[PDB]
Amino acid sequence: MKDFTTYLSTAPVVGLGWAIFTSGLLIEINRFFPDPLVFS
Amino acid sequence: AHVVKIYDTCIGCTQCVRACPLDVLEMVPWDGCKAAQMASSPRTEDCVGCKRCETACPTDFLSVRVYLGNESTRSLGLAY
Amino acid sequence: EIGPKRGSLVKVLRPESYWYNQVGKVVSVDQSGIRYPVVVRFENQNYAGVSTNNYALDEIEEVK
Amino acid sequence: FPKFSQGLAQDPSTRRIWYGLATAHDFESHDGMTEENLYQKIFASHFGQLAIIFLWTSGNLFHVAWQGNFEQWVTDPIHVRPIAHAIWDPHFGQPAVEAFTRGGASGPVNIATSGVYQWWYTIGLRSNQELYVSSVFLALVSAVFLFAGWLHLQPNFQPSLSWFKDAESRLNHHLAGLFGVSSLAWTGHLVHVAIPESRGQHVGWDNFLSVLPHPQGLTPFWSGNWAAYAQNPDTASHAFGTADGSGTAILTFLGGFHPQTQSLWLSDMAHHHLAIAVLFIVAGHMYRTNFGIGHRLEAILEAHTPPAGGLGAGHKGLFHTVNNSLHFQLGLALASVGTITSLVAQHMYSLPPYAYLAVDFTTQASLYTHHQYIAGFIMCGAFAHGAIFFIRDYDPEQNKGNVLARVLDHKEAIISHLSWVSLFLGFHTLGLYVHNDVVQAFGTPEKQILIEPVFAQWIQAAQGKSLYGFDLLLASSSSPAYSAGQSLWLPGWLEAINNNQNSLFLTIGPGDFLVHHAIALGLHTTTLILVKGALDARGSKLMPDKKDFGYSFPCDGPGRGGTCDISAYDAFYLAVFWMLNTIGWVTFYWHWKHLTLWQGNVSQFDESSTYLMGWLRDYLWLNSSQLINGYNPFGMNSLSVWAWTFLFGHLVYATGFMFLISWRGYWQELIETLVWAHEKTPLANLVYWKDKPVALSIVQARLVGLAHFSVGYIFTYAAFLIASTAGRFG
Amino acid sequence: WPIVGQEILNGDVGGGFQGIQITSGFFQLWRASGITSELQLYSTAIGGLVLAAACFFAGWFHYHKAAPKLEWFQNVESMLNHHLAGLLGLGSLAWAGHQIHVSLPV
Amino acid sequence: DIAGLTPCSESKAYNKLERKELKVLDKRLKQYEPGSAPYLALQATKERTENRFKTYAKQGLLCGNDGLPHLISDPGLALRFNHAGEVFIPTFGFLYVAGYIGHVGRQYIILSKEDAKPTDKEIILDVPLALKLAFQGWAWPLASIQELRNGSLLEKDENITVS
Amino acid sequence: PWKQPELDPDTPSPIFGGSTGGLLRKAQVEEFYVITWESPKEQIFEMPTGGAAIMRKGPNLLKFARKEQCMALTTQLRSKFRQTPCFYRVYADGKVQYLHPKDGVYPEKVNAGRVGVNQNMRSIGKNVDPIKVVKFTGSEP
Ligand code: CLA
Ligand code: CLA
Ligand code: CLA
Ligand code: CLA
Ligand code: CLA
Ligand code: CLA
Ligand SMILES: CC1=C(C/C=C(\C)CCC[C@H](C)CCC[C@H](C)CCCC(C)C)C(=O)c2ccccc2C1=O
Ligand code: SF4
Ligand code: SF4
Repeated sequence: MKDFTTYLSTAPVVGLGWAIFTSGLLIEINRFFPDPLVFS
Repeated sequence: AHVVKIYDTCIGCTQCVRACPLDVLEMVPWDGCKAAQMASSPRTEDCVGCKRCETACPTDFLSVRVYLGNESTRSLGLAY
Repeated sequence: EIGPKRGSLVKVLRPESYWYNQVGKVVSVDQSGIRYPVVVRFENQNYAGVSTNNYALDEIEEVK
Repeated sequence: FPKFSQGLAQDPSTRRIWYGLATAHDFESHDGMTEENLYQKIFASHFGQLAIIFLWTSGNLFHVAWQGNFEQWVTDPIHVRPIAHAIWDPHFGQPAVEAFTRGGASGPVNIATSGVYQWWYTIGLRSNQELYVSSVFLALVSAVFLFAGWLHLQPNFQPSLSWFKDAESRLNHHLAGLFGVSSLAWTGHLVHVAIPESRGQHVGWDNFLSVLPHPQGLTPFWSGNWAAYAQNPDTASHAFGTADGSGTAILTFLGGFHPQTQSLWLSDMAHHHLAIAVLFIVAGHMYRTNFGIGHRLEAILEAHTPPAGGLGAGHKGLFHTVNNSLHFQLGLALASVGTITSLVAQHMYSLPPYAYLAVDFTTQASLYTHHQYIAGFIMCGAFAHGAIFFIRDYDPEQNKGNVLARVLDHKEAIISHLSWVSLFLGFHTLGLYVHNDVVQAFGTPEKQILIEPVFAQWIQAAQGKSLYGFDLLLASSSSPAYSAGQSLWLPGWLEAINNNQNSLFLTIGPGDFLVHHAIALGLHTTTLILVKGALDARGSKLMPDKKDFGYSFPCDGPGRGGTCDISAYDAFYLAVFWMLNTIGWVTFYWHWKHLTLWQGNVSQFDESSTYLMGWLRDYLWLNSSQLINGYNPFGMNSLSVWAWTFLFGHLVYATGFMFLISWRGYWQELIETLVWAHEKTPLANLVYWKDKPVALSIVQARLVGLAHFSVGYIFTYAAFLIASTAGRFG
Repeated sequence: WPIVGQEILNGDVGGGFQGIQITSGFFQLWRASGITSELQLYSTAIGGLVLAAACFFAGWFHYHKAAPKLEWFQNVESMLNHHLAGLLGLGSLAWAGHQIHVSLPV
Repeated sequence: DIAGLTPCSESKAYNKLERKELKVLDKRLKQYEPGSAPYLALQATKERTENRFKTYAKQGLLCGNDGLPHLISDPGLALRFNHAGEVFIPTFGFLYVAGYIGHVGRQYIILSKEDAKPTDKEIILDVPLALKLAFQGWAWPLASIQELRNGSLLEKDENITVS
Repeated sequence: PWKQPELDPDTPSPIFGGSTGGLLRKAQVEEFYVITWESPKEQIFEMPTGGAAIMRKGPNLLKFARKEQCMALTTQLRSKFRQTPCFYRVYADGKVQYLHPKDGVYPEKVNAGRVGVNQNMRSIGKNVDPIKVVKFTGSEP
C-alpha cells in the first residue's frame, strides 16, 4: 500500500485529479448561475 | 583541410582518440596531468569534420574543438 | 597543504563553465604542481551529462 | 573561379559555385584585404546601385510614353485605366489578345498598379514628349555614376581613409545640400512650374524665365510682406487642370484636402518643402569642419555621462566604435530607413498626396503593401547587421563600463521580459479570438468579449473627431488649441477627419482592437528572435565561443544534447517567418477594412472581424471568386494571368518546405546512387563532370527554402490583392 | 449534454430523437445480422466486458503466473494450422450458421 | 453613455437580434411534439436565451450600431459611467488567483530543495505538503511584501552568466 | 613499428561474390586504400560496403576508396576477432603510404617517440577576440 500511494503521488495521476477538480468546478460554475459575462 | 586544436584542460582520457574513425588524433606524453598524457592532431588533412571527438571530451568545456573550414575530397567523404 | 580542504564547498569563476557562480563539493586536490588540480563535483549535470571537472586555484573562491 | 577567395577555388565540388556567389560582396572576408581598400571598393559599388535606380526609372518613363495612354488619362483620369507596358507572348491564343487588349491601345497590355500616372500628372507632366526627354536625362545621369565608380577607383582619384572617417564634414554637406537644397529646389519646381500647370498656365524651359509665379514677384520677399503669397488661395470649386476657380497664391497653409482631387493642396506641399530646407540647412552648419566654430561629435558623447552612475561611464568610447564599425553604421541606417518606409505607408493612405489616387483603389493597396513588406525586410537587416558588429567589430576592453557593455551584461533580463510580453500578448489574443469563434458557433453572438479601444478613440476626439463624444480640447470650441490654428488649418482639417468616406482616421471598433493587439504580439516576438541572436552572438552556455566560428555556421554537432540552429544567422532565419506573419496580419487588416468602406457596407467588418471564421469566410473565400474563375472551362477573362500567378505562389511556397523539412543526409546518399549509375552506364560514362556533384549544404538549404517560401508568400497575395480589388472595382 | 452552447449539435436527426449523426455504418451492420430490439445490444455489450476481463486476466496469467517458454513460441508450424483451420476456418463456418439461421429469416 | 455607444436596452438591433435567435428555435420546435424531451430541451434553451438578453441589458452594458455589447477598459471612464464590473474588477479577481499559483509553487520548490533528492520530489510529489501550502496561500500578498521588504525574495549575483 | 611493412600487392582476397559499393573512377585517377590482416581460421565478417564475406586462413587483402571504410573494418576486427590490421594509401602514380599504425603502436596508447602537434598551452576560451585579427585569418591559432 505504501507503494500504491506512491504511484498515486506520481505526476500523470496527481494531474488527473487536478484536472477533474478544475474542469468539474468550472463546468459546475457554468451549469449554475448560467453563462456569466459582466460580474454584477 | 579542417582545423583541430586541443587545449590545456586535457586529462588523458583517450576517449577522443578511440572515437574519431579517421585516425586524426593520437596520444603524446606530457607533464601537465595525472595520467601524464595529452592528445595531438598531427594529421588533420584526413579530418572529415564529423565532430565525434568533441562529444567524447568529458570536461566542463571541450579541450578539443574542430573548427570547420575549407573543404576537400578527403574532408567531404567522397568515395568518388 | 596547497589548496582548499577536502569536502569543502567552493564557488567557480571560469566564465566558460556551465557551473559559473555556482557551488560544488571539492572531491580532491593534487599537490604535484598540476595546473588544474582542484577536482570539484556538482549535483546538477551539464549539457553532456558530466557532473565533475578539474578547476584551478585562482578559478575557485569561497562560498557565497 | 573565385579570385577573391583561394580556399573555395580549390574546392572540387559544386559548393564552390554556390558559395562563390553568396560571398561575392562580403569584402571583409576576402583574401588580401585592407581597411583602406575596403572603403574604396564600397564607395565604387554604391555608385552602381545609383546607376540601376536611375535606369530603372528611365525604363518606366519610356515604356509608359511609348506604349501607355498618359495623354488620354489626363483628360478622364477617373474612368480610364493606366497602362504599364505592352505584351508580346507568341504562346498566346486569339481569345487572350482580345481579353488583354482592354485598354485603348491596339495590342494587349498590362494595367499599371504603381501610381506613377497620378504622380507625374501632379508635378506638371501632361505629354509623352516630356517623358521621352526625361528618360534620356536619367540614362545620362546613370552613365555618369558608372564612370565615377571606375574613376574613383583609379590610382589617382583614390580617396584616403582619413577622408572617409570625416564625420563632421559629411553631416554638414549631406544635411545642408542633399536634404535641404534638394528640398529647396523642389519647392522651386512646385512654384515655378507645377502650380501654374494646375491653373492652366503651361510653363516649360521655353518660358519659365519670362513667366512670373506671382504677379508681384520678389518685391514682397525683400520688403518682408511674406503674407502676400497666401492672399488668394484656390477655391473649392476648382478643376485641377483648368483655371476655373484658380488663385494667385504659391505658399498657403489651408490644410485638409482638395475637394475634386481628394488630395493635399499643392500650395501646402510647396510651403512644406521650403521650411524643411531651412531647418536642414541650419542643422548643416552645426558640426565643426576646418573652421573655429562648430560642435565636435566626440566631445558630445564624452560629456553626456550622468553623474550618479545609472549608465556607468555612459556614452564614452562609442565614437571610435561607431566610426570604425561599418556594420554599426549600417544597422542604424536600416533601422531608420525601415521605420520611415512604414511612415510612407501609413501617412499616404490617410493623406493622399497625389491627384486621383483615392479613387484608384487597386493602386492604394499595392503601394501600402509594397512599402510595409519592404519595411520588415529592411528592419530584419538592421538587427542581423547589428549582430555581426558584436562578433567582428566589438572590443570589450575599449567599451568597458559604457552603455553598450552594460546592456550586454544583463541580457538575460531583456530576453526574459520580451518573452513574457509575447507570451501574454499571444495567449490573450488567441483566447479572445477562440472564445468568440465558439460562442458564435453555438448561436449566441451576444456573449462575445468585445472591448472598445477607448484610448485610441480618445485621441481621435482630441484630434477633431466628434463621433465618440469625449469632447476633448480640440473637439471643444472653447479650448485654446481650437482657438489657435482656427484661421490656419482647422477648417480644412476638421472637415476631412469628420468625413467618414475617407481613410483619414477611420472609425474604430472592438474588431480593430483585437487586430492591433495581435500585431503587437508579432512585433514583440519578432524583436525577441532577433535581439537574442544579437546579444547571444558572442557566446552562449551551450557554446561559450560563438565569436570564434562566425556569424553563419551548420551547428556544433549532436553533442551536448544537440546544437542545430544556434548561430545568429539561424535567428534571422526564423524571424523572417514571423516578419511575414506580422506584415500579413497588418496587411490583411488594411485590405478588408478598406473593401467594406469602398463597397459601402462597413458593418461587414465590425461584426465579422471579431471571430476568425469571418476572416476565412467573408474576406478570403468570398473575394477569391472572380480571381479563381480567371480561366474557366467555358472561357477566360483578363484575370487569368493572376489566377495562374495565384497558384504559382501556392506552389513555390510548398517547394520550400522540402528544403526546410528534408535535410541533407537523405539526399547525399541519393546522389551517390546516381553517380554509380552514370559511371556504369555504357555510353554516358564517357561523359564526366568537371566539378563533383554534391548535395546542398545545411546553411544553403535554410536560405534556398526561405526564398521559395517568401516568394510564394508574396506572389500569392499580390494576385489576390489586385484581382479582388480590380474585378469589383471597389 | 445541455451545458453552455453545445446542445445545437444535437441536430434534428429524425425519429423523435436528436443527437450527433454518425458515419460508422453500425446500424447497417446490426441489420445485416438479426437485430430488431435494443435488448439484443445490451447483452452484446455485457458479453464484451466479460470477455475483455478474461483477455486482461489472460495477460496477467500468461505472464505473471504461468508464462510459456521460448520453445512454445517457436512451434510456428503448430500456430499456422490452429490459426488457419480453427480461427479463420471455423470462424467463417460459424458466421455462415448465424446468417443461415438468423441473418436470412429476419 | 460614452464613445457614441447606446445602451443595450434602448438599442433596436439588440432586440432585433433577440427576435431572430428565438425565431430559429420556434421553427425548430414545430417539428417535435409538446410533451417530448426534445421539446423540453429547446424550451430550456429558449428560457436561457430570454434570460441572457435581459440580464445584459439590466447590467448597463453598451451596445454599438451592430447591436452587440462593448466593454470599456479605462478605470476612469468605467468608474465615472458605472462600467467597472466589465474589465476593471475581472483584473483584480485574476491577479489574486494568479499570485496564489506562484506563491504556492515557489514555496514547494524552496522547501523540497532543502532536503535530499529534490529531483524525485518533482516527479513524485509530496501531496500532504502540496495541500498544506495550497490551503495556506489565501493571504499571498501579505507574504510577498513581507518577503520583499525583508529582502529574501531575490537572489544577489549568485546566478550563472554567460560571457 | 620496428620497420614499416612494405606492401605485398599479390595476396589472396576473401571469398566475396561482389557488390555495387566497390570502387569507382576516382580510385584509378586519384587514390585508393588497401587493408591487410592475418587470420588464424576461416570466418565470416560484415563488409562496410555490401554484405558478408568469408575470410581466408593467412593474409587477406581488400581495396577501398575511403579511409573511413578501412578504419571501420579495423574496429570490427579488433573488437570481434581481436586481430591487428594495417592499411596503406595507394596513389594513381603507384606511390604507397603506410598510415594508421604509423608508430607501430595504436594511437590510443602512448609512445616516447611521438611529438605533439597543434597543442595550445591555454584553456579553451581565454583567447583573443576576432577584432584583433580582423584583417588576417585565425583567432584560434
Ligand atoms: C544599403 C543596403 C545594403 C548594403 C550596402 C549591404 C551590404 C552587405 N550585406 Mg546586407 N542586407 C541588407 C542591405 C544591405 N546589405 C538588407 C536590407 C538585409 C536584410 C534582407 C541584409 C541582409 C544581409 C545578410 C543576412 C548578410 C548580408 C551581407 C552583406 C555583405 C555582402 C554579401 C554579399 O556579397 O552577398 C551577395 C549575395 C547574393 C548575390 C545573393 C542574393 C540573392 C537573392 C537572395 C535572391 C533574390 C531572389 C530572386 C532574384 C527573385 C527573382 C524573381 C524571379 C521570379 C525571377 C555586404 C557587407 C552578408 C554578410 O555580411 O556576410 C557576413 C550576410 O550574411 N546582408
Ligand atoms: C528638385 C529640383 C528639380 C527637379 C527634380 C525638376 C524636375 C523637372 N523639371 Mg524643373 N525646375 C527646377 C527644379 C527642378 N525641376 C527649378 C529650380 C527651376 C527654375 C528654373 C525649374 C524650371 C523648369 C522648367 C522651366 C522646366 C522644368 C522641367 C522639368 C521636368 C523635366 C526635366 C528634364 O527632362 O530634364 C531636362 C534637363 C535639362 C534641359 C538640363 C538641366 C540642366 C541642369 C542645371 C542640370 C542639373 C543636373 C544635376 C546636377 C543632376 C544630378 C546628378 C549630378 C551628380 C551630376 C522635370 C519634372 C521641364 C518640364 O517640362 O517640366 C514640366 C521644363 O520645361 N523645370
Ligand atoms: C510543389 C512543391 C514540390 C515540388 C515541385 C516537388 C518536386 C519534386 N520532388 Mg518533392 N516534396 C515536397 C514538395 C515538392 N516536390 C515537399 C514540401 C517535401 C517535404 C516532404 C517533399 C519531399 C521530397 C523527397 C524526399 C523527394 C522528392 C522528390 C521530388 C522530385 C521527384 C522527381 C520529379 O517528379 O520531378 C519532375 C519535375 C517536376 C515534377 C516539376 C514539375 C514542373 C514542370 C514539369 C517543370 C517545367 C520546367 C520548364 C519547362 C523549364 C523552364 C526553364 C526556364 C529556366 C526557362 C521532384 C523534382 C524525390 C526526388 O527528387 O527524387 C527523384 C525525392 O525523393 N520530394
Ligand atoms: C491545400 C489547399 C491550400 C493551401 C495549402 C493553401 C496555402 C496558402 N494560401 Mg490558399 N487558398 C486555397 C487553398 C489553399 N491555400 C483555396 C481553395 C482558396 C480559395 C480559392 C485560397 C485562397 C487564398 C488567398 C486569397 C490567399 C491564400 C494564401 C495562402 C498562403 C498563406 C500562407 C501563410 O502562412 O500566410 C499567413 C497566414 C495568416 C496571416 C493567417 C491566415 C488568415 C487568418 C485567419 C487571418 C487572421 C488575421 C488577424 C490578425 C487574426 C490573426 C491574429 C492571431 C493572433 C489570432 C498559403 C501558402 C494567401 C497568400 O497568398 O499568402 C500571402 C492569400 O492571400 N489562399
Ligand atoms: C484503428 C483501426 C480501425 C478502426 C478504428 C476501424 C473502424 C471501423 N471498421 Mg475497420 N478494419 C481495420 C481497422 C479499423 N477499423 C483494418 C486494418 C481492416 C482490414 C482487415 C478493417 C476491416 C474492416 C471491414 C471489412 C469492415 C470494417 C468496419 C468498420 C466500421 C464498423 C466497426 C465494426 O465494428 O464493424 C465490424 C466489422 C465486421 C463485423 C466485419 C469484419 C470482417 C473482416 C473481413 C474480418 C477479418 C478479421 C480477420 C481475422 C483479420 C484479418 C486476417 C489477416 C490474415 C489479414 C468502423 C467504422 C465495417 C464497416 O464497414 O462498418 C459498416 C466493415 O465491414 N473494418
Ligand atoms: C511555481 C511555478 C512557476 C512560477 C512561480 C513561475 C513564474 C514565472 N514564470 Mg514560469 N514556467 C513554469 C512555471 C512557473 N513559472 C512552467 C512549468 C513552465 C513550462 C511551461 C514555465 C515557462 C515559462 C516561460 C516560457 C516564461 C515563464 C516566465 C515566468 C515569469 C513571468 C510569469 C509568466 O508569465 O510565466 C509564464 C507562465 C506559464 C508558462 C504558465 C506555467 C504553467 C502553470 C500555470 C504554472 C505551473 C504551476 C505548477 C505546475 C504547480 C505546482 C504547485 C505545487 C504545490 C505542486 C515568472 C516569475 C516568463 C519569464 O521569463 O519572465 C520574464 C517566460 O517567458 N515561465
Ligand atoms: C532537392 C535538394 C537538394 C538537391 C537539389 C539540387 C541538386 C538542385 C540544384 C541543381 C539544379 C540543376 C538547378 C536548377 C536550376 C534552378 C531552377 C535555377 C537556378 C538559377 C540560378 C543559376 C540563379 C539539396 O542539395 C538540398 C540540400 C539541403 C537541404 C535540402 C536540399 C534539397 O531539398
Ligand atoms: S573532426 Fe571527426 S575525424 Fe576529425 S578528429 Fe574530430 S572526430 Fe576525428
Ligand atoms: S544541423 Fe544537422 S548535423 Fe548539425 S546538429 Fe542539427 S541535425 Fe545534426
